[PDB]
Amino acid sequence: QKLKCECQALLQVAKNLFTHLDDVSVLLQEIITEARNLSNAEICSVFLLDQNELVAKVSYEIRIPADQGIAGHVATTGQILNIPDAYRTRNILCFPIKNENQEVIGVAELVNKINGPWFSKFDEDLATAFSIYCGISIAHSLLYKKVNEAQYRSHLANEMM
Amino acid sequence: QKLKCECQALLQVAKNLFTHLDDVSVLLQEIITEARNLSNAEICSVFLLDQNELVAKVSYEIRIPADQGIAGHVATTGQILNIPDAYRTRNILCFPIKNENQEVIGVAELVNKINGPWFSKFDEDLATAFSIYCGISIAHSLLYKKVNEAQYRSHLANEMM
Amino acid sequence: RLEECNILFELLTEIQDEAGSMEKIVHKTLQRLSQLLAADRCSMFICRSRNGIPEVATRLLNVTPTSKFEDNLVNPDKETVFPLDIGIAGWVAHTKKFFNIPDVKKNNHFSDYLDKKTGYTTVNMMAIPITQGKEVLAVVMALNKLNASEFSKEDEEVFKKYLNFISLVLR
Amino acid sequence: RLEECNILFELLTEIQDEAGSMEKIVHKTLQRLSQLLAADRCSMFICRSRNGIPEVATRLLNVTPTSKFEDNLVNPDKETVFPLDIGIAGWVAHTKKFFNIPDVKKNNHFSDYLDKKTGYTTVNMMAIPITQGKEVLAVVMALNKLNASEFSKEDEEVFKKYLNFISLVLR
Repeated sequence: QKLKCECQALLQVAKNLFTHLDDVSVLLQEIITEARNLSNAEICSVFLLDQNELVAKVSYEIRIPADQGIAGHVATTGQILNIPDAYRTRNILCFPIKNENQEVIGVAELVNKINGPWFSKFDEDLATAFSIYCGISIAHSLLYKKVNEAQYRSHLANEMM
Repeated sequence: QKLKCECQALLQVAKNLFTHLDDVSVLLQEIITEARNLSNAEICSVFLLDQNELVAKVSYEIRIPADQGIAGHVATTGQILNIPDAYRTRNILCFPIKNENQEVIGVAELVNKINGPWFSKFDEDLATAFSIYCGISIAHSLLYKKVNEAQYRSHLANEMM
Repeated sequence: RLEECNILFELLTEIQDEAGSMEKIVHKTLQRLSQLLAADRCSMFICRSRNGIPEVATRLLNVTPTSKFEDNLVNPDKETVFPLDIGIAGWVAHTKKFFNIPDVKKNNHFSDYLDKKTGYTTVNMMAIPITQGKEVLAVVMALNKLNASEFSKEDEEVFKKYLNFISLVLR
Repeated sequence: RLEECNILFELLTEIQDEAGSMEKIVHKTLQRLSQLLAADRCSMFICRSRNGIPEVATRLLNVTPTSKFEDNLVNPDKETVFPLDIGIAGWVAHTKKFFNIPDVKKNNHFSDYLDKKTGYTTVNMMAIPITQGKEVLAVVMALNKLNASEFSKEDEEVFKKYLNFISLVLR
C-alpha cells in the first residue's frame, strides 16, 4: 500500500518537474519543494556541478569546490550518503544527480527529518528514484537553455543586418 | 489490481512521450505505438488540426476537412466516439486531443479490437486518460518546433551579416 | 475496528483510476471476505427490473483471493437471469432477508441451474441483499465453507460487517 | 491451485518499487492468511545469531487485513529478543517443527513476556519455522482463531500452503 503510494507520488512529481523544462530556475525550485515533501526534510539545497565546482545558487549564487565538504564528496564519489547525527542541524541525506551515463551533474542535500531520528533507509531508494527524474530533467533543462541563449545572440546579430 | 496497473502503464507512457518533445514526428509516432498497446488496437492514426482541416500525415502527408467523417465529427464536437460495428474493418474508437483550454488540437482513431468484439467502455476512460498526455505533449512539442524553426531563420540571416 | 480499517484502506489503494472501479472495489472486498471466512468463493448477482418485473443476474462469480477481476466479471451477453421465484438468490431479493444456508439440498428455493451449466457444486451459503430504500440493488453470497461443515454464527457477523461497506459502495 | 495463484499475483501488484519490499511481501501475504484462517493476527519473528548463539526477535506484529506495514514493522531499537529456550517462538526455532497450539496456558514453552508488555492476550496459535538448510531465518505465527475454539487441521493445511511462498520470498 506504501510502495504503490510512492509511485503515484513520483508519477505526480515526474509530471511536475517535466512541466518546467522551460526554466531551469523554476525547475530547480520544484526539485527542492518536491524533494522536501517526498522525503519530508526540513530543508533541501541543490548543487549543479559547474566544471570543477558546485553551484547551489539556491535568491543568490553560491559557488564552492566540487570536492569539498558533504556535497563535494557525494559529487566526487557519485554515491548517496546518509547521516544519523551530523556531528537546528541534526541529520543530512545527500545524493548525486548524474546524467545519461552516470556523470554526476549536480547534487542535493536534505537536512533534518520531520517526525524522526534520521532518514529511513527507505528514504534513499525513494530519493534515488526521484534523483533519476532530477538528472533527466536538469540535463534537458540546461541543454535547452544553451540553445535559447545562443540562438538569441544569433538574431541580436541578425537583426543588425 | 487492474486500476493500479493502468497507471504504472500510463506512468510509463507519460515518461515516454515526454522524452520526445524534441521531435513532433517521433513523438507523434510514440503516441500511436503507445495508444495501440494501451487499448490493444489493430491500428491507430493521429490527426493534428491544421486550422480548418485534419492532417494525419501518418511516411506521407494526409490532409482532409476538419469536420468530415469520423475524425471530423469528433474533432468538431470535441467528444469521444465509440463504435461496436463500423458498418479488415470492424470497430473504431476515436478521441479528441484539445489543449490547456479544451480546444481540440488533434484527433486519434483506433481500429479493430484484438481479442474482442469492440472497445471496453473502460477503453475510453483509459483512452481519455492517455489523451491528456497526448494533448499536453503535442501542444508543447509543436510550440517548440515553431521557435526552433524561427530562431533558425533568424540566424541564417544573421550569419549573412 | 482496527483490522477492518486497514483492510479496507489498503484494498482501496489497489484500485486503478479507471472503470468501473466501483465494482472492482466490491470484487476486492469480496476477495478479502473469502480469506476472512475461509469461503471457497464469493459472488454477486445484480438485481434490476423491466416494467416492474424484477430479476436477478450473474455479475461477479468465483471471487477468490487469487482471482482476476476480468475473469470474475460476467460478460453482459452471457449472463444468467432468474425471476425472483427461482433460486435462493432470487428469494433473498424477494424477501430482502439475510440467510445462512447450511445445506442447499435441504432448502427449496435452491435452483441447481447454474451448478448444471458451470459444473460447480454448491453446498452451503450465506446470502444477503444490498438495498436502497424499498428496492434491491444486488445479492452477495459466500459459497462453500472450506474448514467446517457450514458457516458459523460468528461468520455471519463478519460477512454482515463487510457488507455495510459494499452497500455504501453500491451507491 | 486457482485462488492461491490469484491472491499471490494480485498481492504482488500492490508492492511499491521501494524497500524492503521483500518484507512488505511477507506482510501482505500474512494479511491474506489472516483472512483465510480468520486469525485475529499474524506475526513474524526474525531468527539470527551472535557468535553461534541463536535468538529470536520481534519483526512484524499485529498483521491484519486492515493493518499498516509501518505500524506492524518492529522498530529495530525496540525489538524484543528471546533466547531459544524461552517461548514457543524460540522453541519452534530450536526444534525446526510446526505446532498447532490450541491453548497456550497448557503449553510450557509459552512465554507471557510479550503479553505483559503489549497488553495482548494470546490464547491459541499456529507456529512454523522458515528454514534455509540447517539454519532458521524466521518463525511465523497465526494467533487467536476468531470463529472457533482453536485452529483446525484444515487450517494447518492452508497456513502450510502459504508458507512455502513466504519461505521462497525470505531468500
